[PDB]
Amino acid sequence: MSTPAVSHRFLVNFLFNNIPNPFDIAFQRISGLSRTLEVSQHREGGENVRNLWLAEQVNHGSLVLERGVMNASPLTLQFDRVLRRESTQWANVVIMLLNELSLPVTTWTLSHALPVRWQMGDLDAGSNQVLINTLELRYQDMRMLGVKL
Amino acid sequence: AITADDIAVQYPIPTYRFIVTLGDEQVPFTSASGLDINFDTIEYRDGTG
Repeated sequence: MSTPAVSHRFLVNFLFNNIPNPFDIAFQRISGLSRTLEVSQHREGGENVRNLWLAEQVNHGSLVLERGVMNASPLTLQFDRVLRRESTQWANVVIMLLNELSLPVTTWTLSHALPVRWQMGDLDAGSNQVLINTLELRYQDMRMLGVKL
Repeated sequence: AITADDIAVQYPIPTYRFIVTLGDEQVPFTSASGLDINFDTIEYRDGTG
C-alpha cells in the first residue's frame, strides 16, 4: 500500500485584490481545517429505540497560522490594513503538502479568507525563544483537491 | 630545619584525630560527615539586560 502523508512540508499561496502579485509565505504551524455538518436530533412519538438525525448547515472552521517575527511580508502588511479597518479585502488561499520530490499530494484551496485576529507572543527576559505571532482567518468555502484526499 | 612547633602553626591538619562531644558527654566515633553550609539562590532578569 502507498505510504501515508507526513505533516512537516507545506506551501501556502495567497491572492488578494489589493495586491497585484500572488505571494507565497512560509509558516510554522498551520492549525487544521474542520468541516461540520450540524445535524439535529428529532424525537418521534411512538419510536423509542432508534434515532433520527436531520441534516442542516455545513460549518467551516478557521485557519490559524503561526510564523516568527521576520521582515514585513505582503501578508502582515495586509493584516495591518484590515485590522486598522482601512480595507476589508479577503483572499483565495491555496495550501498544499509536498512529497519527497516536489509534488503536491493534497491541496486545500480556501475561498474569501478574511483576516480577523493577530496575536503576539510573550516578551520574557529569560526565555530563549523566537517571537512567534499568531494569525487567524475566517473563510467562506473550502474545497480539498489532490490525489491523497 | 623546621622545628615542629612551626608545624603546629603552618602545616595543615589531618582528619584521623577528632573527638565528638554530644550533649554533656563524649562518645568515640569512627566517621563523621555532612557538616556543610549550603545556600539557595534567587535571580532576576529584566528586558534591558
